[PDB]
Amino acid sequence: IVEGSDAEIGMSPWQVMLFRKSPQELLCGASLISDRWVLTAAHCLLYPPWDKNFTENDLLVRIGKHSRTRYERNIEKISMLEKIYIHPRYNWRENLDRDIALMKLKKPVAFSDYIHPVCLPDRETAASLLQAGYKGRVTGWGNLKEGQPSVLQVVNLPIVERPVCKDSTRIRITDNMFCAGYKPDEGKRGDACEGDSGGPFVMKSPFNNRWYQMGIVSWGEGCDRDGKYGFYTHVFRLKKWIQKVIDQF
Amino acid sequence: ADCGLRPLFEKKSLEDKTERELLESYI
DNA sequence: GGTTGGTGGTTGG
DNA sequence: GTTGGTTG
Ligand SMILES: *[PH](O)(O)OCCCOc1cccc2c(OCCCOP(=O)(O)OCCCOc3cccc4c(O)cccc34)cccc12
Ligand SMILES: *C[C@@](*)(O)[C@H](CCCNC(N)=[NH2+])NC(=O)[C@@H]1CCCN1C(=O)[C@H](N)Cc1ccccc1
Ligand SMILES: [K+]
Ligand code: NA
Repeated sequence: IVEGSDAEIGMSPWQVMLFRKSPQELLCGASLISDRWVLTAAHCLLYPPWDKNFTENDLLVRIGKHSRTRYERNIEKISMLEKIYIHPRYNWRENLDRDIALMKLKKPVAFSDYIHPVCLPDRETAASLLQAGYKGRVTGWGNLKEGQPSVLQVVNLPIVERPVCKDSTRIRITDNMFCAGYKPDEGKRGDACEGDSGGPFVMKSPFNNRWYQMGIVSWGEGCDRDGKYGFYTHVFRLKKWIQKVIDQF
Repeated sequence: ADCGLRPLFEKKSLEDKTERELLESYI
């Protein structure tokens, strides 16, 4: 995260870290949505253009963490993936469309002060909250500049209207993606960066004081550039696939 | 059905340093 | 101690 | 359809 700040303990208890086994490495952010299911960006697991292919064996899911590097005794839980599920219409070729993947864990996790599921939006939750000017919250352990923070970072960014998104990049935008960040003339800044992918863009419902994941960190061009905005998988637009996959498996 | 309420925050009526920025944005 | 027990450890200072 | 070539 660029131009963010240390997360307080338990401020983002759904935050998950995707951990490569060999070599031991942080790959990506993810998020907890139930005791058994975790959500992340497709490109984290599969990106041929950089020769990226990870399956169940290659990966660990770490939950309840705050310190990036250190093991956290009696705070953090570690799970292994039973089955990954990339979205079938995920376009790694052009524009990372439907950059989303689900992961079912072998063993369900016990909840605690530090590990707790986020809500996924419904029709109206999306409708009312996903709107130009409303700020959301991005978290992760990615890069502090176009990096390596010691502790989970946090930043709040305003959702941006489509026209400004589309006109900010020559990459073809879709409606499975939204963009967020401060405009050039706003004095505040901040962005996700390389390493933050898979992390949630969350919003607090003023209706029921609950947190909803509206977004997944997907991409951008550099980090924290005036005129550029980070892009997020539109979680709701893909809600049906999510429910679909949960129901079945 | 317990989702989205933080044990150390909402569940204890405490607020994090910045959540006020979010709610305030909805004006 | 700590977001956590009793010279690092599935781990810094 | 876990689904509107990047893939069988
Ligand atoms: P970063 O840059 O902070 O580097 C780390 C330096 C600080 O080192 C420690 C700080 C606190 C605790 C410990 C430690 O604790 C394990 C044992 C808990 O206490 P004890 O009962 O075993 O220790 C008995 C008393 C010894 O106290 C001291 C010994 C030497 C020096 C000092 C000192 O300068 C001030 C106060 C006490 C003592 C283990 C190792 C390091 C640290
Ligand atoms: C995988 C994630 O860690 C990372 C998140 C980047 C966040 N970006 C900002 N500044 N908001 N994503 C990436 O690295 C993605 C995946 C592949 C390359 N990539 C990019 O963002 C490219 N810089 C741009 C891009 C390339 C191809 C298709 C779409 C976008
Ligand atoms: K210790
Ligand atoms: Na910007």
